[PDB]
This record gives sequence, structure tokens and C-alpha cells, in this order.
Amino acid sequence: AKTLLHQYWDIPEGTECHRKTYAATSIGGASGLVVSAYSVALKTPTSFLEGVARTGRYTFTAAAIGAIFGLTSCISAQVREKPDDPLNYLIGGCAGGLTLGARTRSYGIGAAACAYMGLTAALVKMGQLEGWKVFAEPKV
Amino acid sequence: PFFDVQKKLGVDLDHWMTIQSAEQPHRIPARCHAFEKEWIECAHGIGSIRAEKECKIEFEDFRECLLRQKTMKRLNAIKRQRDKLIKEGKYTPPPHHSGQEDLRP
Amino acid sequence: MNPIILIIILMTVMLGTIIVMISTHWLLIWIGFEMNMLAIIPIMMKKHNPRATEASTKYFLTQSTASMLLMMAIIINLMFSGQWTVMKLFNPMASMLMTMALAMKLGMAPFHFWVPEVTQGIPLSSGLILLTWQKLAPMSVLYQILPSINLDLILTLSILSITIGGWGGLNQTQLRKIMAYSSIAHMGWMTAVLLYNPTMTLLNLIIYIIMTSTMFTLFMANSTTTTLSLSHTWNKAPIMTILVLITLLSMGGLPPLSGFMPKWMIIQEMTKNDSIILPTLMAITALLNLYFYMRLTYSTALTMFPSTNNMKMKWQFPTTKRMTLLPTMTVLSTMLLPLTPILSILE
Amino acid sequence: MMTYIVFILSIIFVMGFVGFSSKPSPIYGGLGLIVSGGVGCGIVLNFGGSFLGLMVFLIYLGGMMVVFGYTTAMATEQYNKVVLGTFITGLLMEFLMVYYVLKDKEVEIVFKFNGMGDWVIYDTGDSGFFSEEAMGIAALYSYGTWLVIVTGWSLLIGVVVIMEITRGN
Amino acid sequence: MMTGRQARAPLQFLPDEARSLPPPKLTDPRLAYIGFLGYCSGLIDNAIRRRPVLSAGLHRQFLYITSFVFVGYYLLKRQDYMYAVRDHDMFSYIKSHPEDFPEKDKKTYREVFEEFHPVR
Amino acid sequence: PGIVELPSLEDLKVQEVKVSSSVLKAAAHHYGAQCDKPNKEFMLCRWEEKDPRRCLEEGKLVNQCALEFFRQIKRHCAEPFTEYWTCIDYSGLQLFRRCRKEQAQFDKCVLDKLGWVRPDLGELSKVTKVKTDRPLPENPYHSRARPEPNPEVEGDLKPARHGSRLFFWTM
Amino acid sequence: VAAFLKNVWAKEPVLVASFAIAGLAVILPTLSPYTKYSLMINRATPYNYPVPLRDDGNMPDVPSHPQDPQGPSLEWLKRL
Amino acid sequence: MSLVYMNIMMAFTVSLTGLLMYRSHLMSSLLCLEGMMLSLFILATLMILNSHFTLASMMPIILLVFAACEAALGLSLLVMVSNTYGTDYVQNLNLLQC
Amino acid sequence: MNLMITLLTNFTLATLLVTIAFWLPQLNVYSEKTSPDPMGSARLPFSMKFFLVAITFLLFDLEIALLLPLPWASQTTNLNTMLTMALLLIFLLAVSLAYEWTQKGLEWTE
Ligand SMILES: CCCCCCCCCCCCCCCCCC(=O)OC[C@H](COP(=O)([O-])OC[C@H](O)COP(=O)([O-])OC[C@H](COC(=O)CCCCCCCCCCCCCCCCC)OC(=O)CCCCCCCCCCCCCCCCC)OC(=O)CCCCCCCCCCCCCCCCC
Repeated sequence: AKTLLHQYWDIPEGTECHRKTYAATSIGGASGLVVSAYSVALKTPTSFLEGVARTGRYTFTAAAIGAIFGLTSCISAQVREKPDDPLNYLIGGCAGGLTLGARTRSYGIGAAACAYMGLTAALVKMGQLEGWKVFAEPKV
Repeated sequence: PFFDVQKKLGVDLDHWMTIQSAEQPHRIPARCHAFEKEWIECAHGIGSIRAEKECKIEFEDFRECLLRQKTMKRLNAIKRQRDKLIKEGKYTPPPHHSGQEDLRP
Repeated sequence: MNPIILIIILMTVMLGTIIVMISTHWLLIWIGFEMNMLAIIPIMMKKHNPRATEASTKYFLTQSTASMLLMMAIIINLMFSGQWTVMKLFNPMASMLMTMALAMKLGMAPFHFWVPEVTQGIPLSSGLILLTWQKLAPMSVLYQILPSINLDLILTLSILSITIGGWGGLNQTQLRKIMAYSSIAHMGWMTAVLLYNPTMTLLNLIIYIIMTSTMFTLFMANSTTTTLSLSHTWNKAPIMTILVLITLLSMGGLPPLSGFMPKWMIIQEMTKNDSIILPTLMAITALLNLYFYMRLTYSTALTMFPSTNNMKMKWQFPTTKRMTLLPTMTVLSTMLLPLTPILSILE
Repeated sequence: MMTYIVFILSIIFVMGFVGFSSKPSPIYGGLGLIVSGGVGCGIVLNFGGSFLGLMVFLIYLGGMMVVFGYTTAMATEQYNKVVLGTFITGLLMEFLMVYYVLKDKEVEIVFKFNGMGDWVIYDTGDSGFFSEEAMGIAALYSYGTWLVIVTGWSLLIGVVVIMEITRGN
Repeated sequence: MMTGRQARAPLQFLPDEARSLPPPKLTDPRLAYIGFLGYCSGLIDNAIRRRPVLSAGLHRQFLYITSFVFVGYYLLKRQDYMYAVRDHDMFSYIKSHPEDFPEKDKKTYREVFEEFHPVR
Repeated sequence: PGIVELPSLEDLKVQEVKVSSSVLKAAAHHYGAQCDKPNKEFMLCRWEEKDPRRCLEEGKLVNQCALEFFRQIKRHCAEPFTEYWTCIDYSGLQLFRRCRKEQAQFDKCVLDKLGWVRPDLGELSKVTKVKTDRPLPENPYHSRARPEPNPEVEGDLKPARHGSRLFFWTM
Repeated sequence: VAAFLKNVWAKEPVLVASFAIAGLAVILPTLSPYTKYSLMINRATPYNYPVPLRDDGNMPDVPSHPQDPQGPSLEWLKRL
Repeated sequence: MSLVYMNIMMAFTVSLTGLLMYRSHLMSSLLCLEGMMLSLFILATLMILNSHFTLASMMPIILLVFAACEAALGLSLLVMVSNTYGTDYVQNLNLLQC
Repeated sequence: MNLMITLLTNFTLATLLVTIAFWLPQLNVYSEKTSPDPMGSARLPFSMKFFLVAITFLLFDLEIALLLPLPWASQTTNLNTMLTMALLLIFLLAVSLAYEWTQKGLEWTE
């Protein structure tokens, strides 16, 4: 799922909304399947149906987070006409946080996820802009 | 921490099984003795970073000696085209590739 | 156990680690790990209760799985190189399998799931051997294969170890599980700097072994395995509360202590390589380890939990336990930061 | 067909592992691992590993799996859908690998794999009046001195360790 | 980092060229700090066995001080040796690769133009 | 890469020694005694060149000198040689020890009519010297140029300038 | 030491025979005049082809023919 | 590479995933572990015979002996668990959750 | 190939005789039998001593596996080292036997 993040970043901002939304949906779906796999690993469900219900719940939750993140970010960059602007991913991360709060059916978790995921998406945009490396290659 | 006790004391605890080109019982050569000797004598002493780029050709010849991937791929190509031309009727084998010729010695 | 048999078995544990450290052939690496596990199993079953048998079974299964993945990495190296020198591996699949095997032998996350169980199942001295001596051989093999270790894999193992060893110790009251999650977080710190500068990896390993040996020696000298029995130490021996205070503040990396020494140097070697977000999030996650260290210092040194009446009998006896190197390890785990440039002896 | 025989044995070998990786019971699991040891021994024997193959029989099967079956007989008191489904799953995965590499003469699971018979990669010479595998095992006493020391010390320690942990005191 | 330098002569604590270096003085502040660590170890050893801390076991405290000064002297010799090897390899690499280390023209501030940013 | 250079089928035509292995084993010691020089020239060329394509002509000399060996048996001593290799040929391991009287008759007839002495125990396993006129291969492995080593260490070791230079430490 | 020997030879003669045979097997190859000949025979056995030397012009101890006088001889093995 | 090596690696991964997905018995886990060891023996043996690397022919025997010693140790652990609970079920080995 | 033919013939003769022994009296229609052990219904008691002799077999069999290349090992030219390591492996098998002896491991199946 290295190519998933690349095909997310390959489209310029505010240009092609549908495939950006689909790419963030697919990245969220992959992350939700990872969380679902470890969740049914370390915590045994009571049945196969309960297990696939947990899997579908977490996968749909994270996919909806990614979908509404990419949609809100691209629509904000379209109506503001500012592609290299981290306020767009700030609003998109807060929209994904409200999405996570609506999936968890709670407003405090929604405001917390809005704030922290909006700051996280803003930091990811700034790292895309100034070239911040998290897995930095050894140079010295 | 590789505490190099074997070079400090001058003992050979495990260097003898380390490469195929080492001293063997009854001087039995490995099937890739020459290629490994060339790759080691290329890459000796110059460090691994320089060895990955200044000795890549001998390493590729030695890996292709070990695994024979290019040789098996070439034999796949020749045998596949051969059976395709047998199927098309455009080729026939010789008598020495059918077993009718009373082999050499 | 017979003391002669105990001495021969502990020398065999040491001999397994030495054969991993000094050998130039991958078969002898695998043999040294096999000898180390085979000899350390009775050290874990020293007291013969079902918890030690469960801990030794879990330890056997994880280390046996790691040994088989290690031998598969060795055999794939033999496929793609035809030789056996203990150096860089000549296939990224063999590199990934050997990194997985050594992450299992170190108990780094997400292969951490045996470390807090097994350490809880065994005595404190065998837990000391498991958390100090059993790191030296896999970190030596990681030291020698770092030209072939994938960066993303070892950094994922490092950050996952630091975060899981941070959040794991926050729920604990048993001291052995606290030391085990501390172990997981510190192994994350050691492998996060492995591809950047392995001298700081050796530094963090030595300072960690000194601080861990200090804490287990204090736990043995006071016969304490839970937090709540460590809280009776001020009414029994008030010096030991000061010792666990300064050593737990040192393991949290608070300056001017010695355990501030590795992680600072680790940050000092990760910003030279233009990684800023990664040592920052590592150092922020180390505050969790500091938090449950502070929980233990509140329970032990900085407050006085109530004792019982029978403690008055234990006032009439001094500790006859051989507290081997405990003042030395206490000094070397707290007051060592002014000698921070000594680390060049590890180059 | 007989030019592919080692490959064919390897197929049975993989099927044998799906015999016991599905884990029906430790006794049928032991039986599947015994049959797997026999066919993997046959794979070894068809390259010229005569001594190593008879070590698979004598030491792995006749020595070690006897102790596995013996210990299993002293447990699991004498009188599934998961085992059946996992068995047919591993069967179908292996025969899909077979079908792919036999119709394509190339496959790639993790590495690239040729689809011809494995006879192609042998050597076209003689070893004279010895087996090379036999002389390389005989050099355990001439060249393998450190290996003999650490192996015998591990076996002696193994005797001591088994007598410690099985004593219960 | 320097793993190839100390590999032709393996497991030497102090090589022969370390004798070309001036040894740490016996009045080294680092060595006196290690002696202070030995004295603190003697005090902690009297404290954990409930001895009189300053009075009991002066032979034992003196062997603590002696052992830490003795080990730390060799540790400081190796430290100075490794930083000397570090600088020696640095300077030989700078001398051996002038195409990578150009002598940069130091401009004076009469030519150097910097943007002024007023604090108001 | 390049095209491998195979010799023609005409370069591989030679008059073959079409006898069985018991014929060769019965005549083996006298073959090593009499056909010494071209055999050892060929095997010297074979271990030095490490290429059979550079060793064809000497090989043909081997196949020339073996045949002249057998004709010189076939002219003079066909009966004791036939009676000896038949008895060698009976055994499934082809033992010399089962056939000592036919060996003695063959050695008697050969030493009388041809003067050949059978080599003693130890003689045919000697390492001998061979005087050839072909040149020594200067690069028998066809090795290309080796990389230059890294520059060694030289110069007297001076102290570290201002010590460790670690952040604030002056030593 | 003589009463111990008769005592263990009356009680446990299997172990006395065992340690006696083992002690002879340990010490006796270092006392035998024939242990040299085992090594001499194992190095006289020609598993490999005796690869010839290029005659440079000065090797008086290397023969030109197997029936030449110089070279290693095995009359010691034919006689023994 | 060679087609038999595919099957020996795939057998190692099958015995791996059997060893990484327990059902109930510790003996089935030990059998999966020894299937892993057997596949390693076969793969090392086929390479060492295939390469004519003479001195590594003693390597699989060593790979046998140590690991079979390891197997013996594992059997003893099973027996001690079987001397505690009567069976070798891995769900009886859960005291270290707390 | 001749070995595979021989193994197949031996297995086929064995399976044939087993099928004959299992299905020749099944042709008889004797009667249906109802038939409603020293132990009554008790669970199989584990004995530690049978497991100890089985593991002792396995460990000495691994030592035997080390000892098996000796007739080929005697052909070496490093005979002093070969003889030292051969006597050392038989001595370590003897030391394993002595430790099994003197710590009562060979008792009640001596
Ligand atoms: C004719 C033949 C014989 C000739 C003899 C000539 C000499 C005659 C006199 C004999 C005695 C000489 C003593 C050594 C020379 C002077 C060293 C010195 O003062 O360095 C200043 C040193 C650097 O200042 P400076 O003005 O740039 O240099 C002046 C000289 O050029 C310094 O020279 P330098 O530039 O070459 O110094 C090299 C370098 C200079 O330093 C540096 O390059 C900077 C790095 C220094 C370490 C910073 C670490 C920061 C993080 C940890 C903080 C720990 C907590 C602080 C203390 C807590 C309480 C224990 O030193 C180090 O890196 C070593 C570390 C510091 C050890 C200093 C010697 C201590 C011996 C006694 C220890 C007693 C306990 C002391 C307190 C423990 C902490 C040290 O000052 C500090 O680092 C501040 C802290 C004070 C250090 C200790 C002062 C020594 C005297 C202590 C007496 C009072 C003891 C009270 C009882 C125990 C404590 C409660």
C-alpha cells in the first residue's frame, strides 16, 4: 500500500475530485482492514458473523473518514483556488474528525478527532511542501 | 559487537566452511569455484559499499552460476520455440536429437 | 538446583552469546542462539511452579519460531550468495526474515507479546538475565547486517516498540511487567538509531543494561515484585527508596542523569540525518515511560504508604543478600552524564 | 513424467505438510509429518544425498518422530470442518501453483521460478572413487573440530537440562 | 562508523599508535570525577549495608576509588585515542579529496547585502 | 554478452578408442608407463588452460598414442591380453586380485616381446614434470582489472583538536 | 589402591572392563610404532589425479616418468 | 530459480502458518515447528548437493541435531504442562495475563 | 528405479495380504456380536520414567548421528585431530550416560 499513497499524491490539489476521493477512500479502507485484522486477532469475536461485522464496521468507518477527508480537502482547494495550502487539509482533517465522531455517535470524540486529525493533516501537507522526512535515509 | 576473537588469536573456528572456494576435502571444486574466486578477489578489502558497485559484474556472473536463471530462461525460449515449430510442422529434429546415431566415445 | 549444574548452565548461556558474538559463519550464529535458549530454559524453571512452566513454554515457542525464521534467512542467503559469511545479506527477503527473527528474539513490538508474560512468570534473577543478557546476541547480529537492513521495517519496529512499551506500562502494578514494557520501549530506542549510527545503539544498550541491572538488583535486595510491596521499603530500608528514586528518574531520561545520555545522543544522530519528526515523536512517547516511572517513585520514595506491624520484626535483621555491584551500578546509572564523551570507546 | 519425478515428490511433500498444518489431531499430524519426511527424504536421495536421506530416516523419523509419537501416546486420551476446509484450501493453492507453473513454464510467488524439470541444473561430471557428500560429512572430524565441540557440548547440556526441568524439584 | 579502521588490528583496546598520543594527566578533571564516582560508590556501599557511611571500611572505600581511577584512566586513553583517529581520518579525507572541499571566498560585509528587518 | 566460440565438428573428429573398460583397466599400468608423455602434456594443458577448446590437439595426441599402444599389443600379445581382460571383465568390481595368473602371463609376454616393465605400487601416482613449448596462460581465468584499494592510513597521530568537540565538553 | 581394584572387580566387572578398554583406547595410539604408518598410508592413497608440473628447467627432485628413480616411493608399504 | 525450491519454500510457509495459527494442542505446534525444521533440512540439502559445496554437507546434520535437541526440550515443556493440567491445551497456559 | 519397483512390490504384497486378512473372513456371516481391561474406566496415568527413557534415546541417538561418519572419517590425513574428536564424541556420550546414571535418571527402568 505504498502505491496507494503515491496515487493519492500524484493528482494535483483541487483538480480531479473523484479520484482523489477514491484514493483517500481506498487508503482508509486499507487502514481499516489492518485495524480489523489486528482487532479480530487480539480480541476473538464470539462468531464469524460478529467478526465480519466488526471488520465491516471498522473498514467502513475508516473508509468514510478518508472519503470525507479527500472530498472536503479537494472542494476547499477548489473554491479557494489555493492548492499548496495546509488550511485545506486542516478543514479536511476536521471533516474526517466529525466523520469519526458521527461513526462513534459522540460529539466530544468528534471535536477531539477534528482538532487532532486537522492538525495531523496540516502537518502532513506541510511535510509534503517542505519535504519533511519521517523515514529519513541515512546520509552521515 | 563482532568481537573478532578468531583473528586476534589466529585460530580458524569457522572460516573453512564460510566460502565454496576454500580448501575442500580431496580438492573437490564447487560448481561455481571460479566465479566466487573472481567475485571475492574483486571485492576484497575495498569495502562493501564500493564492492556493490565496482564488482557488480562478477557478482552477477556468480549469482547466474549459482541459480542459472538466465540459462534456464534461454533453454525455456529455445525449447518453447522448438515445440512451437514442431506444432507448426516447420521443424524436424536431427537423428542425433532423436537417439539414432551411436554416441561418441 | 545443584550449584555446579547452575554454574555450568550459566556458562553455557554465556557461551551461546559468545559464539554469536565471535563467529564468522551463519551456522555458528544459529548454533549460538540454540545453545543460549537451550541453556536458559532451566534458569527460567528454577522454582518449579506452573507460572514458570508457562513462561518457559511461551519463551521456547517464540524463540524457536525466531530461530527457524533465522535459519530460513540464512538458507536464502546461501541461495543468493553461495557462501556463509556473517555480513550483509544478499537478498531483501533474507534481510526481512532475519530482521523479523531478531525482532522476535529481542521481543520488539509487534512481537513483544511474550516479554511481559515470560518476565512475570520467572524469578527476578532470570528476568534480569532475560532483559539484559539476552539482548546482546541479537543486537550483535543486527550490528553486523546493517548494510542490508531495510530502513522502513526497522523504523516501524522501533516506533511500534516505543509506543507499545509506553502504553503497556501505564496499566501495570507488577514490577516485572513494568521492566518488560520498559524493555520494549528501550529496544525501540536502540533500533531507531541502528542504521544511522550503531555506536549510539551500543551506548543505549550499555546504559540500559546498567539501569535495568540496577533496578532488578534493588528488587532482589528488597524482595519486591509488586508496587505495593515496594511501597513498604521506606519502613524497612530508607536508603533503597532513594536508590530506586534516582534510578527510576534516570531510566526516564531526565537530565542530569545517565539515562538522559543515550536518547539525547540518539536525537543528536537522527537530526544529522535530517529526521526531525521521528526523534521528536520518539521523545514525546518516552514521556509515557517517564510517567509510570513517576508512578513508582510516588509509591516508593516521595510518599510513605502505610506498612504493617510485622515490619517491626524485620527491623531486627539486616539484609544478608549479596547485593553484587549495587553501589557501582547505582553510581554508573545516575552520575555518568558529565562523562558523556566516553562513548567514543564504543566506536 | 519420470523426468519430473523430484518435482512430483515435492508436490506430495507440500501436500504432506497440508496434512498436518491443518492439525486434525497430533497423531494424524505425526503420521502426515512421517509421510512428509519420507517423501522429502526421497527428494534428497534423488540428488545424490544418500547419507543425508538416511539421516532423515534414522534420526529424524526413526529417532525423533518416534519420540513425538511416543510422547503423544502418553497424552490425548484415546476414543473437523476447520481441518477439512484448511486442507482443501492448501490443496487447491498448491495445485493452482502446479497448473500455473506447468502451463507457463514460469511463476512468481515471491521469487521467479522456472517451470521445467529440475534435472536441468545438475552437473555433467564424476566424483571418482568417492561421494562428495560422504567426504564432506567425513570432514566433520578433520575440519569441523569447533563444530564438534559446540555440538557435543550442546548435547551434553541438553541431557543435563532435560534432567533438570523434568525433575520438578 | 569507524568499523573498518579498527578491523585490521581487531580487539586492541589501545593500539600502538595510541602511544604517540599524550596520556591523560593524573590530575585530569575527568579522572578526578571518576574517582569521585568511586567515593560515592563506597558511600552507597556503606549505606546499603547500614554501616557508618564515612567511617566504616576505609580500605574498601579506598579500593573503590582506586578501581574507578584505574579503570577510568584506560577508558580516557581510549576516548582520546578514538577522537584522535576521528580527526586524523577527517583531515586525511579532506586532503585526499579537494574536489569536494573547495576553499570558499570569504566576502567582507561591504559587499555582502543582507535584508534589513525593522523592529517597530 | 558475447557469443561463445565452439569448434567445428571437423575439429572433433578423431579415431576413437572403441574398447571396453575392462580392456582399458587390464592394460592400464602399461598404458601409464608407455603413454606417459602425451598424456601428461595433455593434462598439464588441461589444468593450465582451464578450457577444453584450448586442449584439442594434445587430446588428439592422447587418442593417437593410445591406439599405437593397442596395436603394439595386438600385433605381439593378443592372446594373453585377451585372456587377461576377459578375466578382469568377469568381475562386477573388475578386481585385479582375482586375475593374478593371467596378469603374470600378460606381463611375461609383454616383457619378453616388448620389454615393458609394469609400474610398481606408487609409481603412477607420482607428480611428474612436463616440458612443453606452448606458453603459460597469463590470465587463465580471463579476469578483468581489479579495483584499486582504499588509501591506507599514514601520518603520526596528533591529538584531537579541542578534544571531543561534543557540544560543550572541552576534553 | 590395590584393594579398590579387587573390590570393584568383584562388584562391578563390567565397568572395570569398560574403563580398562577405554583407557587403552586413549593412551595406546600415542605408544604404538604403527600410528605413523596410518598417516603414511592415508597420504599415499591417490584419490586425485597427480597434476603435473610445468618443467621450468630446475626441478631435480620431480621425475619426468613414473618409472624414474626420483619421487616418493612405496617400498615401505610393500614391505612393512 | 529451480522449481523444487518453490515447493520446499512453500512447505516451509505452510508449516509456518500452521505454527502461527494454533488450534488447541501444543503437540500440533511442536509438529508444525518440526515440519519447518524438516523443510529447512531439505532446502539446505538440495542447495549444498546442487552446488557441490563439499564442506557444507555436514551442515544439515548439524541443522538436524541441534534442532532435534531443541525438539526434545520442547517435548519436556509439553510434558510439564501436561503434568499440570492433564492435557496439552494452550488455553490452559493463560495465567500470565495478570 | 529398481529400488522403487522393489518398494512398490513390497508395499503391494503387504497391502494385498492385509486386504485378504481383513476381508476373507468377512465373507462368512458368523453372527452379530454384542459383547457388553484391568483398568475399569480410569484415565491413562502418565509415567515420567518412560518419557525420560525416550528422551534419553533421542539424545544418545543424536550423539550416534554425530558418530556415524567415522568409517569415512578414518580415511583422512588429519588423523590426530580425527582421533581426538572421535574419542571426544564417544567420551561425551559416556559423560551423558554417567550424568544420567548418577542423578538417578536410570532408575526403575535402570
Ligand atoms: C604538578 C603536577 C600536578 C598539577 C596539579 C594541578 C591541579 C591542582 C588542583 C587539584 C584538583 C584539580 C581539580 C580538577 C581541575 C578543575 C576542574 C573544574 O573545576 O572544572 C570546571 C568545570 C568546567 O568549567 P570551566 O570554567 O569551563 O573550566 C575550568 C577549568 O579550566 C577546568 O579545566 P578543563 O577545561 O581542562 O576541564 C575539562 C573539562 C571541563 O568541563 C567541560 O568541558 C564541560 C563539561 C563538564 C560537565 C558538565 C556536566 C553537566 C551535566 C551533569 C551535571 C551534574 C550535576 C552537578 C553537580 C551536582 C552535585 C554533585 O572537565 C570535564 O569535562 C569533566 C567533568 C567535570 C569534572 C570536574 C572535576 C571534578 C573532580 C571532583 C568531583 C567532585 C564532585 C563535583 C560535582 C559533580 C559534577 C562534575 O565546571 C563545571 O563543569 C561546573 C561543575 C563543577 C565541576 C567540579 C569542580 C571541581 C572541584 C569540586 C570541589 C567541590 C566538591 C564538593 C563536594 C562534592 C559535590 C557535592
